[PDB]
Amino acid sequence: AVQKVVVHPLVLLSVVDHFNRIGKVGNQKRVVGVLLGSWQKKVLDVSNSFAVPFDEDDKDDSVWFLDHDYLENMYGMFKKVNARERIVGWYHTGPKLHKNDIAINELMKRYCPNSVLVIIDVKPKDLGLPTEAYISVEEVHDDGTPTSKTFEHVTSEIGAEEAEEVGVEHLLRDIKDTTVGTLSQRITNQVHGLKGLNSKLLDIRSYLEKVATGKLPINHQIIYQLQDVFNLLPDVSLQEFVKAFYLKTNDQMVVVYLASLIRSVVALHNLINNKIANRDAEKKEG
Amino acid sequence: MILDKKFHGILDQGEGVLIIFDEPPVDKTYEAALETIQNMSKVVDSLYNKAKKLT
Amino acid sequence: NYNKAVEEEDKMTPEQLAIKNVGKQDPKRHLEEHVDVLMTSNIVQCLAAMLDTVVFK
Amino acid sequence: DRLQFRQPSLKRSLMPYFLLTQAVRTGNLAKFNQVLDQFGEKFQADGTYTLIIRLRHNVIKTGVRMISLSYSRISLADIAQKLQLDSPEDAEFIVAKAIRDGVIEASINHEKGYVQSKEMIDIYSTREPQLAFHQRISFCLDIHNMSVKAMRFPPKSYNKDL
Amino acid sequence: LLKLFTTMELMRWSTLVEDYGMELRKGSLESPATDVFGSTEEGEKRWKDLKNRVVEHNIRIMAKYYTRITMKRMAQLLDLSVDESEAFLSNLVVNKTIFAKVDRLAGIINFQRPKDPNNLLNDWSQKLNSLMSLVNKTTHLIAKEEMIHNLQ
Amino acid sequence: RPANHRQLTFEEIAKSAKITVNEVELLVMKALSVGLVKGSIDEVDKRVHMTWVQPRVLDLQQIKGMKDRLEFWCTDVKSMEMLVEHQAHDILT
Amino acid sequence: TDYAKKRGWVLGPNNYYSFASQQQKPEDTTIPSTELAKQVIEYARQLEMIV
Repeated sequence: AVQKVVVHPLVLLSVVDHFNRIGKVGNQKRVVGVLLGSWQKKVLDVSNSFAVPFDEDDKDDSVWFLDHDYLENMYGMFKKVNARERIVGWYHTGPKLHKNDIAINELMKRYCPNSVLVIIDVKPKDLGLPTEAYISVEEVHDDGTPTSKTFEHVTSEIGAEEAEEVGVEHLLRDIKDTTVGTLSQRITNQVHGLKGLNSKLLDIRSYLEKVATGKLPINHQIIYQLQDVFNLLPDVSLQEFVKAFYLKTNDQMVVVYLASLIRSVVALHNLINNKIANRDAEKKEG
Repeated sequence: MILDKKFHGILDQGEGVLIIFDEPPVDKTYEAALETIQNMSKVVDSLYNKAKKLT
Repeated sequence: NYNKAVEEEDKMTPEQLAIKNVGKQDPKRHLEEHVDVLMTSNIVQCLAAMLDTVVFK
Repeated sequence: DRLQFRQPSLKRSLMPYFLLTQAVRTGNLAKFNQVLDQFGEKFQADGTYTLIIRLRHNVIKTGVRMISLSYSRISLADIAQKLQLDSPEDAEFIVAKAIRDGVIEASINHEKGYVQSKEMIDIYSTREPQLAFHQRISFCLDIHNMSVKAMRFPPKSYNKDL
Repeated sequence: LLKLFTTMELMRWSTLVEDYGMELRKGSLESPATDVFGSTEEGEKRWKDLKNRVVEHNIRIMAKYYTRITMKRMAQLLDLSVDESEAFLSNLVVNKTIFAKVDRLAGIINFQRPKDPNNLLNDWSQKLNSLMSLVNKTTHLIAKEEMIHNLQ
Repeated sequence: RPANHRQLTFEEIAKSAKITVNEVELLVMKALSVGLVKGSIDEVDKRVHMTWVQPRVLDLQQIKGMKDRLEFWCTDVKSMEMLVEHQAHDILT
Repeated sequence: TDYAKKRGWVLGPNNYYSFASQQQKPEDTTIPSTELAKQVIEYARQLEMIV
């Protein structure tokens, strides 16, 4: 139904506010904020949000505390100031999906429409994207297991509208822009193998742990498509792709003649001015 | 009509074989070679300025 | 085409430099643009090794 | 020869050398052997006849290198008579002396006694090109880019005084 | 109809001989098969055009596959002459077989193996293969990473 | 066979199926007719080249070979990342 | 006699046989792609070191 979402950095900055207004208690749970956004277009667009006092129990996961009156009052006053945005979904800032989150989700599946869930991180030490849109849908399973609410990842992008760019860019003065050429290309080309390395190494090690030490339907079926597509690249023999390397290598030779020739043209004013300025300022110096 | 290049082909007398092929990327070596020839007068006229200014 | 299209302008320049050499009248520099053209042209070189890494593993 | 440079000093320099350096390619043994020493005055008075005495039996090697630039099969009358060399043994023998060079490409075959060669002078165009002008790219870019160093540092030698 | 539907296994029309023959014989249903053969020449044109139409149609089906059924072998499995297969090729040149490969040397044909531009074709294959490996690799990765959360 | 001459031939198929070579074209046409396989063979002289099919059941040898080529791919990508990155960070950063 | 123990080749039915002649399988292009990648590293170096 929905292919992608758009989450503005304002709400994650309000998750910085989630970690601001704590007051140092010793709890630091997955504090839930009431996500607001635009379900109106087929794409989901988050503008802003707020948060609600939410408590679980230490031992019991299934005890969870929300408010309808706080939702209708904060959403009521927010709709009074801006009715162009409505309720859409929610989020917890914990790294882990609890068992209770189907029931916590179910309250906003009832009163709000089909609500989206966002897992983000309490400490932004993850190099990966912190935000993951998990659609709250029940899907029919091939094994015959009974149908339950299933959180499939909807792909996400983090974009800012107009002024959030200006304010963020004014606050940083540290980030550099697009800046094609040597640096912004070559830095992605520096850390890029580390970026698939920590992804893959972060996945296949504990994945391999859940191979031998795991049960309880880990989606054993998607391992077959998984390993299948992984064996759709069986270390290509390159024999047809040799001429492709002649092609990129011949384009490389074009970059050779352009670099050599054009830099050699830049040598002109250099190797004129080096003589004609120095010897004339010298010969009229005395 | 191969000699007037109305289409792609080349014949044979021993074997009687026809082969049909084409060369689409014509505009690479053109702009490359003309960039070389136009840079020739840059370097040579530079050497006329420098051969002027030294000796 | 922009390179050669400037090279037809720099074809005429060594006569001017072969006459006057005193004072500069053109705000057009012809150099740093072509440096930028080379920087955009080096994306081929930088991504060729990227292709080498993907082809490797 | 002297092709692109016109000055009448090298011209008079090769004015003795011209008949013999044109006598290189056709490579006629008994005639040109007389031709060298015949008007040999200053090039054979230049000392000790060394590389011309290597030339005197380099004649048939450069001529048979022109045979390598010609067709494959070696006849016993046509091209053996044409190389002034009339025997079955010395034909394959001295052709084989061109084979032990490695400068050529040839296929030593005896089916009926005739000697073949594949004589493939096919260039690397669609024959391992990446590995071929691989080294051309590396060396050429090193020369062009050390020339880029040679247009970096002398402007440092310009702006040094000021 | 379902045999004419799709993915036609190259089937024997002698099996269709009794189908059309009793399709003339029975008056239980589709009685005007004798009207299909009503005119002396017209039903014969429908019939040769019919066998023709399916014997071109199945070639357009196996022409999707690059599996190279090697038409000199196919003319032997079809029990028909290669000269009327040249006539079939006369129906193919007007049926736009114009992207194909024939042989002076062999009689085996190729419906593929173009000039294959690596900046176009192996470009395209490398693109969708590499990218689909990346993003299909991406999804069940974090999805199973959510599946292992529920075991706790 | 995961790699190392993925290409195969009809003799193992017909030896698996005790079938003649006249029917193996019908057999692979049926196999493509199901749609579990996409493999199209560009052979003239008879060959069986394959593409995608679904494993769908289990194989512990492909669990272990999965760990093998998987870990191998991981240490190769790590090896190239350290390899480029060691001199690369020191000259570019 | 000596060349059967010196060369150590195959001696056929009244013929002298030549093996290991132009038999070599070409390269994988992967290791020269790695050294070309090192060339790209040194092109980033030599193009941009002093900068």
